[PDB]
Amino acid sequence: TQHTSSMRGVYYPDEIFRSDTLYLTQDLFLPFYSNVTGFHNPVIPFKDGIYFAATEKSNVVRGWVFGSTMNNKSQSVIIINNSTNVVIRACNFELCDNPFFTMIFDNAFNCTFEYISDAFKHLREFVFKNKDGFLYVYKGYQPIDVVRDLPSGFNTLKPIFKLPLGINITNFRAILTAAAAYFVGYLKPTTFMLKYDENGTITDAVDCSQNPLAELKCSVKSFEIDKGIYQTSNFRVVPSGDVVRFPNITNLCPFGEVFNATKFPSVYAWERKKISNCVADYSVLYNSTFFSTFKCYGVCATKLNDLCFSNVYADSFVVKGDDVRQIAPGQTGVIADYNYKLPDDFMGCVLAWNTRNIDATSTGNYNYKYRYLRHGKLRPFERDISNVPFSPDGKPCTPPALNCYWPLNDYGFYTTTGIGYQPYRVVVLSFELLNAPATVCGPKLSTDLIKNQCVNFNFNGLTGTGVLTPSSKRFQPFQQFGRDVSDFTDSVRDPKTSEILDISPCSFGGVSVITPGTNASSEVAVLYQDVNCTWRIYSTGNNVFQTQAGCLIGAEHVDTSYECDIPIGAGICASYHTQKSIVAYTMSLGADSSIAYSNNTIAIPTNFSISITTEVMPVSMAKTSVDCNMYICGDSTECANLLLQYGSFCTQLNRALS
Amino acid sequence: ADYNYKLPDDFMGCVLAWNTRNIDATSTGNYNYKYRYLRHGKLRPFERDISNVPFSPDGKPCTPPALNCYWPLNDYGFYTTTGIGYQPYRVVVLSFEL
Amino acid sequence: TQHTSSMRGVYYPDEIFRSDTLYLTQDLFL
Amino acid sequence: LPSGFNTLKPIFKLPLGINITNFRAILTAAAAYFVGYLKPTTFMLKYDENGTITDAVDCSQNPLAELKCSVKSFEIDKGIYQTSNFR
Amino acid sequence: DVSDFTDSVRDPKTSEILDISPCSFGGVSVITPGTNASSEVAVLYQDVN
Amino acid sequence: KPTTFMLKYDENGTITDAVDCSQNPLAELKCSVKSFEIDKGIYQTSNFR
Amino acid sequence: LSSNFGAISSVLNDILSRLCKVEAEVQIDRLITGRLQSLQTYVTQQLIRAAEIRASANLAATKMSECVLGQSKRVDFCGKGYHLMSFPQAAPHGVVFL
Amino acid sequence: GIAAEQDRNTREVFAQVKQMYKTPTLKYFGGFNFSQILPDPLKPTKRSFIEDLLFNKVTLADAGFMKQYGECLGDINARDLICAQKFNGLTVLPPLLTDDMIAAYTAALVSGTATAGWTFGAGAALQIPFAMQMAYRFNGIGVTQNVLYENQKQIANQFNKAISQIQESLTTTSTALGKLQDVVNQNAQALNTLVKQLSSNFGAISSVLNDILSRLCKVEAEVQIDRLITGRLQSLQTYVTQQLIRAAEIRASANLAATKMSECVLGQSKRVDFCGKGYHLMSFPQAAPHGVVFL
Amino acid sequence: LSSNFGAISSVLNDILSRLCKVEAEVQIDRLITGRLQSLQTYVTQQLIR
Ligand SMILES: C=CC1=C(C)/C(=C/c2[nH]c(/C=C3N=C(/C=C4/NC(=O)C(C)=C4C=C)C(C)=C\3CCC(=O)O)c(CCC(=O)O)c2C)NC1=O
Ligand SMILES: *[C@@H]1O[C@H](CO)[C@@H](O[C@@H]2O[C@H](CO)[C@@H](O)[C@H](O)[C@H]2NC(C)=O)[C@H](O)[C@H]1NC(C)=O
Ligand SMILES: *[C@@H]1O[C@H](CO)[C@@H](O[C@@H]2O[C@H](CO)[C@@H](O)[C@H](O)[C@H]2NC(C)=O)[C@H](O)[C@H]1NC(C)=O
Ligand SMILES: CCCCC/C=C/C/C=C\CCCCCCCC(=O)O
Ligand SMILES: *[C@@H]1O[C@H](CO)[C@@H](O)[C@H](O)[C@H]1NC(C)=O
Ligand SMILES: *[C@@H]1O[C@H](CO)[C@@H](O)[C@H](O)[C@H]1NC(C)=O
Ligand SMILES: *[C@@H]1O[C@H](CO)[C@@H](O)[C@H](O)[C@H]1NC(C)=O
Ligand SMILES: *[C@@H]1O[C@H](CO)[C@@H](O)[C@H](O)[C@H]1NC(C)=O
Ligand SMILES: *[C@@H]1O[C@H](CO)[C@@H](O)[C@H](O)[C@H]1NC(C)=O
Ligand SMILES: *[C@@H]1O[C@H](CO)[C@@H](O)[C@H](O)[C@H]1NC(C)=O
Ligand SMILES: *[C@@H]1O[C@H](CO)[C@@H](O)[C@H](O)[C@H]1NC(C)=O
Ligand SMILES: *[C@@H]1O[C@H](CO)[C@@H](O)[C@H](O)[C@H]1NC(C)=O
Ligand SMILES: *[C@@H]1O[C@H](CO)[C@@H](O)[C@H](O)[C@H]1NC(C)=O
Ligand SMILES: *[C@@H]1O[C@H](CO)[C@@H](O)[C@H](O)[C@H]1NC(C)=O
Ligand SMILES: *[C@@H]1O[C@H](CO)[C@@H](O)[C@H](O)[C@H]1NC(C)=O
Ligand SMILES: *[C@@H]1O[C@H](CO)[C@@H](O)[C@H](O)[C@H]1NC(C)=O
Ligand SMILES: *[C@@H]1O[C@H](CO)[C@@H](O)[C@H](O)[C@H]1NC(C)=O
Repeated sequence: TQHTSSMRGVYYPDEIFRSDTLYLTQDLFLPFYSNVTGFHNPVIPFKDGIYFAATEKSNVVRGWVFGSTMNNKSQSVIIINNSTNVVIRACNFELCDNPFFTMIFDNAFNCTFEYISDAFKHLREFVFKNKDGFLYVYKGYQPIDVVRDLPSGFNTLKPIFKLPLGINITNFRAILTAAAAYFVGYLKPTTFMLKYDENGTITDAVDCSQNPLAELKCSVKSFEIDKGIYQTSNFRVVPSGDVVRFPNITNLCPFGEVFNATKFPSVYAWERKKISNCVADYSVLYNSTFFSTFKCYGVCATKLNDLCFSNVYADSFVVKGDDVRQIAPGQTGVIADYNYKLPDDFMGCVLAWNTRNIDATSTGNYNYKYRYLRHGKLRPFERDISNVPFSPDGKPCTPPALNCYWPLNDYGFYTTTGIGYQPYRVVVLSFELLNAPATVCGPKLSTDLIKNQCVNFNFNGLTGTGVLTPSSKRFQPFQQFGRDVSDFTDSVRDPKTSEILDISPCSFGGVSVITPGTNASSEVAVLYQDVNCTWRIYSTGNNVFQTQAGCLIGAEHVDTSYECDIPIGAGICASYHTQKSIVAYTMSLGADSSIAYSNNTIAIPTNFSISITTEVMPVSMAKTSVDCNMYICGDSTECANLLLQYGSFCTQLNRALS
Repeated sequence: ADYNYKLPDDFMGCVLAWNTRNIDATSTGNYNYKYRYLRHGKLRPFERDISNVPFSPDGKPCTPPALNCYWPLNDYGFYTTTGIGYQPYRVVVLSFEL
Repeated sequence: TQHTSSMRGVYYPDEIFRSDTLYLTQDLFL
Repeated sequence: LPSGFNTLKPIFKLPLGINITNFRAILTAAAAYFVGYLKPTTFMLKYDENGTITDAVDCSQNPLAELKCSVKSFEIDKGIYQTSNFR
Repeated sequence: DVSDFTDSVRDPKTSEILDISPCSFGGVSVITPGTNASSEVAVLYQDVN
Repeated sequence: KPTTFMLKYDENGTITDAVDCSQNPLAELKCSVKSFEIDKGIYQTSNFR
Repeated sequence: LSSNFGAISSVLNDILSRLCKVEAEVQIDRLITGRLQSLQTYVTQQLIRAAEIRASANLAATKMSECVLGQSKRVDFCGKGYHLMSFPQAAPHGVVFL
Repeated sequence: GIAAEQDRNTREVFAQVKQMYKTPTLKYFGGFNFSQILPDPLKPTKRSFIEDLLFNKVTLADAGFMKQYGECLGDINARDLICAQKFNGLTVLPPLLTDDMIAAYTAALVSGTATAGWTFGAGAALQIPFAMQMAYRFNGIGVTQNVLYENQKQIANQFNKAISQIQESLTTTSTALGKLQDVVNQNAQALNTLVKQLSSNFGAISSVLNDILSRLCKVEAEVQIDRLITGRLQSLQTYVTQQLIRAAEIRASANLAATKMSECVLGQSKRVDFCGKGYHLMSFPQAAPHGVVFL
Repeated sequence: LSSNFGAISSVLNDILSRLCKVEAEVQIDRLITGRLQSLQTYVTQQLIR
């Protein structure tokens, strides 16, 4: 009831035609030699996309149904082939218990998509992949003749459909008429390397995760490796689990106190309030309050959740309609110069909404003022609520003088005036991130702590991968995070337990692959340089032994010593010897001999020989040259004009080559 | 952007929109346009959710009169004599490839 | 009246824990 | 004033929108108080493993500390070195 | 290509196949006896008949 | 016409000599070396032609 | 030449054909910097390899004068044993001494 | 390529004997005492006395080659450098020839010099009394054989006293092995710099990749991650270029050591100041960490 | 030092004088990167020679 799949599920990733190339790509593929489930009807889940194969001879498997909920309260799509035609239909079907082949649906309503095709043992295979509101279908056909299972082979799949459906697809179900069999496998995000022949089709492909040999093939970017020893990627441990930690905060933030306040101050006398110990759940504002302006500097609005803030201040005031564009970094005007100033390196969010009913009355509302005369501009986050008469020279005066005015000017708000002369309430929120203990924090759900293996962690918005260990550092009360010499985040404080945790990565140690050449065989040995296997190895082996260099898996340890063929290290060498196999030994220094020393005897030659010996020495190499303009820019004129500004690189390069 | 219509981060296309008050708004009140304001998550790019079932914050199936059981769709109220922020706008989004 | 500071007025730059570290900064110092 | 070395810790920062250009002390009705001005300069610090900031050097008083800032260490071997500008 | 330079295109009217290649090829070398000497030069085109 | 030229300025800010880069192989050599006086030998040039 | 170096495409024609002027001059300079750095790395490797070739050629030149034009008394400088004489032969990019 | 060149360097310097010779039980060859340059059988180490003295002087940066995960996962309270190097992807590989094999090679060379003389290098091992070999070498430098034979005893005494002087001077003086130790230090220094350059933000918003990915969108994080990637790639390229330049100098020194072993240990040289100051008689090789010492 | 490396100027004062922090710390970074690369190339050539 379960089988394996090998070299199944390769399709064209693009519409680019290329030939005689080895292209490398990374996306959702079915892994090589992976588990598939066989059926000879349940509700099979989707989870990322599906590889679906059907061995049949009498055409009994026809079409599918995809949908989140199989009731009629959701939206579902059927891809069915009746006796004469292929019809795709996305609607609100009430799915019967047995979708028998016609009459699968009892009724259909409120519906969006319909496609109807032209009038219409062996194996048919499909790949269904859903992303960005598009359902991609790939199809391949193979004339096989075996019956218990899926035959091992390499077959490519071609694109036929991408359907524009906005559907939650979490479940699917096949449709049967009434022998044959159908098999289901799950796609995963992996890296593959393909090969393109002269005609332009794909003939071979290799995974980069099943084997160390596959990792080496992807690294060197070839399908043929000579005899030797090669350094591959270090030993990786995949994360299995998740920990999410957040402080003990229950109550929500005072949205009604800040936004729905009875009155707001003037812009020259703006008011600042501290926000602390609350959960920023702004989705409760989706019913009453709506904002004409909302812009965030420093962070993304989508990342306003999943994140946890340190020191939040709210500044509130009232401006008129066309002054709201002055509440920004790097602006000039009457508000930005003399009333309210934002720093250049500002992290926060500015949000403003129109209040004409509550602030503008008939016959005027002259209660809001702004300053338009001042000796110099304001510093960031400063206010000046003084009221003294202003004279341009810089001398005190009296307001009935000629060069003596009042520095404040009244806003005039009426009910019947254009939007540029209407009241607007503005709130500026300021905060910093990843700097201090956090008291106002985002809405999430916490998870219990795991202290042994590699997990994804989320500590107050700090996201990463590693292992969590108990530590013994001494944090001051104002310190939340610690960093290393390379500014890695080594230590953290738990917001619930208040213990100190130490974070280190979960990949460690170098790996080498020893091969006798892919032409000779397809067997390899693996050397783990810093483990003691007398573990932290991966999948398997038959012979495991500990050299002075490290742990060797896949080789036989002989006792006799020969000359060195493939140098492993620390006195250990290895070769391919006779059914041939890889053997490892200690290298031989030379032929053993001895000569006796005596103080009254001497050895004298009585014959000679003439010997000629060859010695090869390199003398020269190839002379090369480069056109700097043709290599960098080609034939583009605009590139050449932009390249003229990079003076004295190409001359300095041609001079060296000459 | 959360419960009704979502655009991808790597979006190639054009967004255009124009004001239609004389054809979409009446003095009595045009209540023919709705929007979802309650959902159990955020939409993915170019997805749709046309479903009117009662909503409860805990997550259990509900009966429409209850303590905390709500209808998820609100109605736009489009009167003629209202400010520019409450007037109807028609939006067309064009998606390309090159 | 007149006096001399002689290595006075050094304060913590940040709120980050640092151990076995050497660290160079520009700021308003005495 | 003693000539020793001591580090200072943060206690509080206040959100005040004020030009502070003058200040004055408040005294009850023998003891002394000393006032010095801050200037924007570069310092080089050295922390303790389990403890606090223990060492700190300027880069402008003498050419020797300029050398210490150019090499970025406290222990210097015998010889001649080229120094940067911090004066 | 291997260098991601477009070579082949299908003509959208006649549905034939066309190949684009650069219009610049070959190395050109100039041999001079000196600008202080005469102003005549010799030109060598590398690897062409 | 849109072409490539090389100029020269004196010690009084005055322009005195200039050369086009698309009339001669010698002029192409002058523009590639970026000088007015060229020593004896064989040089490899750009393609301003 | 097929790398992006942080730009939107490795094909310069696409960038120049679909983008505005100022935005194209930002995407182009990344490709220019990347290709200059690649070509600089190649030249540095060639300069390092030429030194090893020159040292080998110096040894081959001093071994021609002291072993082909004379008889050397330095141990194992020209073959194993007592050196009688030596002959040169040409080889592709090299020399072979008998 | 650099690592393969290092192994070839060691092999070309040391493996110059076609066959290995057993050290004699008698270290006293006609008044010349060879006890301090040949291995001691009862002593646990298979190096000489002088080789032990040379190995003690170079404070070798202990390269591990067995640093398990639990050893670096523990001992966090001491911020070790090799743990940080291995955590950031930097690895040091062990040499092909261990120290014992090099000591065996040098013991075979000295045993061949004490018994066969100058003939095993340029042919077969032809044994000869040591005094006749010294007479031949005096004849080589221009002095007749009777000068050796008349006053052999005080020549042997001077030889033994000079060996004693060398052994004494390698127990106190520190700077003597300055060219080897520097090499070790240089490598370590470069590799340590490759860790500290991970703290530079390269004109981005932060040096930590997690914070950049955690508080920004896709397109805004692409620019910062690209700046970090470019900076770290060029830092690694700078490291590799410096290593390639240093390896050429190491190779030139190893070539000189190989020709000195060939022309001064296996023979007698008439080149002026090629092997010592004065008229050359013979030389003895001793092993050292990443190097050789000629007497 | 006269290369702008695709910035608005090869002079630092002009960039600092007609722009603000967020925008002017982008051009200065490009100038800094180009000048460090040129100094690195010079030191590499000297080390080889
Ligand atoms: C189930 C959905 C379904 C899809 C997506 C479909 C697509 C499809 N089937 C095709 C061929 C074909 N379609 C059928 C009939 C069938 N009767 C069945 O129940 C099944 C599953 C098939 C096979 C898809 C046959 C017999 C062929 C010709 C295959 C051959 O003999 O080479 C083709 C033309 C080949 C091409 O364009 O390259 C398409 C596009 N047909 C379908 O029925
Ligand atoms: C697509 O529809 C499915 C079906 O409802 C959604 O799955 C639910 O997701 C919410 C939010 O996480 C959970 O509370 C529910 O328990 C899920 N349903 C079931 C039956 O478990 C899915 O989230 C939808 N996708 C998107 C992007 O909104
Ligand atoms: C803070 O107050 C000081 C003192 O009142 C202000 O300094 C004055 O600046 C104006 C500007 O030309 C001068 O004419 C005055 O002579 C200054 N006063 C003194 C006493 O010298 C300062 O401007 C205020 N802060 C800000 C940011 O404006
Ligand atoms: C028209 C004569 C001056 C022409 C040259 C101008 C030089 C200075 C540049 C811009 C100043 C123009 C007025 C800007 C007013 C800002 C008003 C505001 O934002 O609140
Ligand atoms: C397939 O299932 C078997 C049965 O448990 C399991 O041992 C095997 O690991 C599975 N295959 C993979 C690739 O996980
Ligand atoms: C289908 O929807 C209708 C309302 O449109 C409902 O009355 C009916 O019960 C639904 N079908 C099932 C099987 O519940
Ligand atoms: C198959 O479905 C199509 C679309 O409804 C219809 O036109 C056609 O007649 C059907 N064929 C059969 C045999 O039912
Ligand atoms: C769905 O159908 C119901 C009645 O069947 C109707 O009231 C509602 O407007 C429809 N919704 C859509 C989006 O078509
Ligand atoms: C594919 O390439 C081969 C080359 O061996 C050629 O013979 C064949 O005709 C090509 N296929 C087509 C459809 O042209
Ligand atoms: C949204 O506002 C309406 C208006 O009265 C109210 O009836 C409804 O309960 C509000 N929603 C929630 C979740 O409180
Ligand atoms: C926070 O919640 C945890 C839950 O176990 C509790 O142990 C702790 O005392 C609470 N308070 C603080 C200040 O951590
Ligand atoms: C590996 O473990 C064995 C277990 O007995 C131990 O004897 C050996 O010394 C260990 N290896 C090293 C290098 O210490
Ligand atoms: C030396 O050896 C050769 C064989 O190579 C032999 O023919 C010759 O007779 C030998 N000479 C003497 C003197 O034995
Ligand atoms: C650690 O701190 C304690 C004070 O809590 C102090 O007594 C001890 O000396 C410190 N240890 C070191 C190594 O500085
Ligand atoms: C226009 O394009 C069509 C392809 O649909 C082609 O058959 C035709 O020859 C072209 N030219 C004219 C003049 O129609
Ligand atoms: C041009 O020269 C090439 C090589 O020198 C030669 O193969 C070719 O035949 C020549 N062309 C003619 C037309 O002779
Ligand atoms: C040779 O020297 C060693 C150490 O100097 C000494 O122990 C030994 O007795 C000497 N051999 C003699 C004097 O025969």
